Amino acid sequence: GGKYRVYIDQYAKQDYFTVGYKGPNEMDAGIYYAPYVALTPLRGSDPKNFQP
Amino acid sequence: VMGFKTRYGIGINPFAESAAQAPASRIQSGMPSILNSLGKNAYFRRVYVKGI
Repeated sequence: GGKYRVYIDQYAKQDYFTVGYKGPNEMDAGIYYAPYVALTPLRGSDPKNFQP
Repeated sequence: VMGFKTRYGIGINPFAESAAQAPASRIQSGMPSILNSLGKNAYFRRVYVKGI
């Protein structure tokens, strides 16, 4: 209706929908995702056999 | 810690044995062995020498 952003839960367990609210501020969401760091590569090797 | 590595395989000429009309099973190894080429390779001949 030009009102609700509809998304698909591709893994819905059976068949349902959830209506929710997200206002313009980050404090109007009800839930927060708070990344600190991400995808820090883990790199090295083991010279005994020189594998990465 | 340090060292080095190579890869090159090994093989022979398909007709090198010159001792058969054809090889068993229409498929063989090209890698020389006791059952494949020892004492059989037509491209080479050895003679021992004594008494110079």
